[PDB]
Amino acid sequence: EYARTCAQEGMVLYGWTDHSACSPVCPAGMEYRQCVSPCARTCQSLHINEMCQERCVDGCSCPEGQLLDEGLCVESTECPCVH
Amino acid sequence: DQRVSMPYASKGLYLETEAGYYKLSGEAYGFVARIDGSGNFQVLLSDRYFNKTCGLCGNFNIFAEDDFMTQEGTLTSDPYDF
Amino acid sequence: VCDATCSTIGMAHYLTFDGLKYLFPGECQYVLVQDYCGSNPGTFRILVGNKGCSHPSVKCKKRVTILVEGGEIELFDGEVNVKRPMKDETHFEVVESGRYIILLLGKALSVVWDRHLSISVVLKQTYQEKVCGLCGNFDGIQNNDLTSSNLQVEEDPVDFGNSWKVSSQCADTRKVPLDSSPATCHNNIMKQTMVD
Ligand SMILES: *[C@@H]1O[C@H](CO)[C@@H](O)[C@H](O)[C@H]1NC(C)=O
Ligand SMILES: [Ca+2]
Ligand SMILES: [Ca+2]
Repeated sequence: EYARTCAQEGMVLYGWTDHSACSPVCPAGMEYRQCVSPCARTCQSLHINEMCQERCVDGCSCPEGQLLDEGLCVESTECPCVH
Repeated sequence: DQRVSMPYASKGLYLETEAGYYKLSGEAYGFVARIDGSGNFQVLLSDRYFNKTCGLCGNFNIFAEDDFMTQEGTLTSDPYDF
Repeated sequence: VCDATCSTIGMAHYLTFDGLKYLFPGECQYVLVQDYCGSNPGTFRILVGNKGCSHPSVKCKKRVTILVEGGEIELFDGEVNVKRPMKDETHFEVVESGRYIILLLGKALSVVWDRHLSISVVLKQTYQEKVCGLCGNFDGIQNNDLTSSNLQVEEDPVDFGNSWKVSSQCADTRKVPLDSSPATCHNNIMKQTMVD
């Protein structure tokens, strides 16, 4: 709560969970980033840049690749199609 | 009473999931509410409601000494009878 | 070949360039027309954002953002608001005549807005199978206006439009069971006759 406060007051603070020995819980595959963007490019998204210029947000997201597809992380090669 | 799926967008409210965390945005009405994985609640609220709102999250002036304006309109010191 | 014209006839209907009315009620933000399609370098990207408009009512105010020449001019609440001026300001041109905001953006692009709901982007021969979106591709063929983002035709328009949403994590609008009596004309046959 102290971190989330100081971020809202206009000072984001990084890497405080590396040694704190308390990882905030998140589902399988994703781990707690700090300051991730809300418009994470997923597997069935349009490549539409310089539009999601919202504030940076705390939360958990997939690894560097490993895009999102219906509440899990999967590598971009295994992206499905939709019909 | 009817259980509905998610996402959901009715009536100016977008019930979504951002960054693993559930979100309920009401930017037309002027609020954003999200719950995290541990169950902790959070409410972001616009400056339109400055010293206007009151409730369990108090009012939105700057002073913290007067966040206990009861529903009767009086101050308090015990957090509970508030 | 003449100039073509999209349209947003009412709250939830769209008339393609080649001419195709279809029903798509949505509440997310959608690509109405863009030149960034396939192997094109591309120049512009027009979007349309509705809110509370899955059910047509005195709700459903539309917002429109248009992205051209590095610009960002958007509009809602009966007014036009620039957010980022574009480089070649010479082609930018606004005409506030009558019930409408006419809005010129180039030799072959234009927008016409009645300040409430109707969006009529006008294009010329210059493009001619270089665009795509909810308005189609402007090629003369009317049967291929439902080619989605994933490069196939759908038989159902409600699955076509959800291909063109801008945020992948907002809601997919639901398949409504097809009825001639939409919402309030359903049980009241008189109000279905007074409306006719
Ligand atoms: C906040 O609103 C109340 C309404 O009665 C007013 O009395 C008070 O002075 C306001 N405080 C400020 C300075 O905004
Ligand atoms: Ca206070
Ligand atoms: Ca066509």
